[PDB]
Amino acid sequence: HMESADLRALAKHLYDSYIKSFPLTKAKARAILTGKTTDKSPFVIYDMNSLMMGEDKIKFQSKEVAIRIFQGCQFRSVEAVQEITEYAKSIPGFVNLDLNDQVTLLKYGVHEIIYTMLASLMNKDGVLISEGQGFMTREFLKSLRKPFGDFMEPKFEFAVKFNALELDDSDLAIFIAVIILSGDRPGLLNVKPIEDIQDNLLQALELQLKLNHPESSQLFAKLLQKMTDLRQIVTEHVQLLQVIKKTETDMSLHPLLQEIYKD
Amino acid sequence: HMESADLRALAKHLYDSYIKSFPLTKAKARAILTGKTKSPFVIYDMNSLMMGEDKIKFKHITKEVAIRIFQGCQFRSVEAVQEITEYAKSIPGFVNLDLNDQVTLLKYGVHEIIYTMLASLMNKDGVLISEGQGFMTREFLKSLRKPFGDFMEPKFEFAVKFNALELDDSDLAIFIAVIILSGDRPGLLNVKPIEDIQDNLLQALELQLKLNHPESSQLFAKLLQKMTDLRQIVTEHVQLLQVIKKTETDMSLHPLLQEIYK
Ligand SMILES: O=C(O)c1ccc(-c2nn(C(=O)c3c(Cl)cccc3C(F)(F)F)c3ccc(Cl)cc23)c(OCc2ccccc2)c1
Ligand SMILES: O=C(O)c1ccc(-c2nn(C(=O)c3c(Cl)cccc3C(F)(F)F)c3ccc(Cl)cc23)c(OCc2ccccc2)c1
Repeated sequence: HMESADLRALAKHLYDSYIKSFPLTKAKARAILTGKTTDKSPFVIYDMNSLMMGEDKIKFQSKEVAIRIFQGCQFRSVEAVQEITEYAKSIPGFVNLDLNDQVTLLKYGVHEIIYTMLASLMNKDGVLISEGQGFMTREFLKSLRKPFGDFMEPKFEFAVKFNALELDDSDLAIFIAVIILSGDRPGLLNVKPIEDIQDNLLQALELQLKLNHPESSQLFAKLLQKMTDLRQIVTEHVQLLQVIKKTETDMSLHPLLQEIYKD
Repeated sequence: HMESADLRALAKHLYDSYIKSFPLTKAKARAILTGKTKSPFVIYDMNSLMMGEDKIKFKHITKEVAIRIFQGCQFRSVEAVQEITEYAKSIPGFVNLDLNDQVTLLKYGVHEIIYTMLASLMNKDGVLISEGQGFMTREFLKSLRKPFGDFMEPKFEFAVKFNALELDDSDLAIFIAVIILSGDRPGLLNVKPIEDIQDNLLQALELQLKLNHPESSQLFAKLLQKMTDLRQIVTEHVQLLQVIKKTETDMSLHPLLQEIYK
């Protein structure tokens, strides 16, 4: 049990690190998605022709479109892992944990966080890409061939439901921290100090949601229930990736991701 | 939304019905398991199973041993379904829901609730059966042949972790109600009143845990996380059943029995 002032201080700390760690915040993604701004309008990729113009317009190849787009998602997921790793080190107590457990917490946590933060970039019609300079439609992603089309759509299915909670970045900063400090990850050596940190973070989250969303009934519980789903959604993802990996030979996985998916 | 007085009234309402609905409470089960109550009859191997079904005549195991015990678990689960169904009717607002939604909520909820309440009857060493008159050891269940041994042990693995929360019956009564009133069951027609009731139940559970376990930090959060496991555990359970159905040919019952257990 912490005191209110300590819990608000912890919320403010985590929000600050989150802003420092993640280049594209949910506040900026929503500004882009809502538009009504000449300067932040994305280029929209909705078919083959617009994808080609996008590579010349947005900028920042011998392969089939579905693979090209897959490698774009994995390239960006690897960067996400790096950004999450940097954020986690700022969580008070994280770097003090047993080093193997730091690895284990990141190993089982990054996917759940990527899904969570991917929602920030999504609405029911598509997803921001290339730091918000681009927008790729859900339809175009869903129409990709073989197993790639159905591989993309579940990320959207989760996001629409998650976005209905209407969390902002200051809420997400603590929620992401709670996910990382999960004491039930397989193979953890010292569960107790991880749970002590999470209890502080859960207390921090509970008060943050009560202050930021005072009219949102049992948002804390509903958000914890979302952390339930993610576990199975991540399971379905990893299953699909392994099946695709066997069929598709022109699919490479970044060694960082390769190691994460081992057991 | 709700007032403290209303949340306590709802907690006590649910506790009273919980006691009426289920034959063997957790409080009574713990007294038996700890040896602090007539020793229950112990089934620890093949021969003691025979003596118990001849002396007690356990209604679920009245063919191969592993299949006999497997189907006994189904018989009791079917009884549990009716007990949970009757309990659900005592949840304020439940009987007023659309009839199809009551059916849907019960259909997709009973598995999670049976697992939850099975923990009340279990310790790391075994499980109470026949309203506590019997105790079947974990070791004997785990050692059953082919997939049946592997079918039993996950239930103990879950139960041991769940029991570490040290919930009592007054906590479980609300928790079970929260599970039933889940707004994400496939095919629900009117989600809004289901979530409205669950929100009331969540408030009652939260206050119940703070009053009943004032020293248990974030027990509310930890218990909601257990509803994580339950979802995945039930899915692996159904996958485990399908493997048995295809693999095992000695599972055949009378077609009427298959319908009852369908
Ligand atoms: O910016 C960001 O923060 C971001 C985080 C995630 C994705 C993204 N990953 N992804 C995956 O499948 C995936 C996940 Cl979730 C986790 C781990 C590994 C993988 C992978 F290795 F398998 F790749 C997606 C599937 C569908 C969609 Cl729509 C998005 C993702 C992301 O795509 C941006 C993007 C979209 C379209 C084209 C190019 C780039 C961005
Ligand atoms: O009294 C009670 O409250 C009770 C609730 C559950 C069981 C029990 N079910 N079970 C299942 O597999 C199962 C579950 Cl969890 C959920 C849904 C459907 C099924 C099923 F339909 F597939 F059956 C078990 C597996 C292993 C064990 Cl040890 C117990 C259970 C119960 O066994 C009593 C018993 C123990 C040993 C032999 C015979 C009977 C009692």
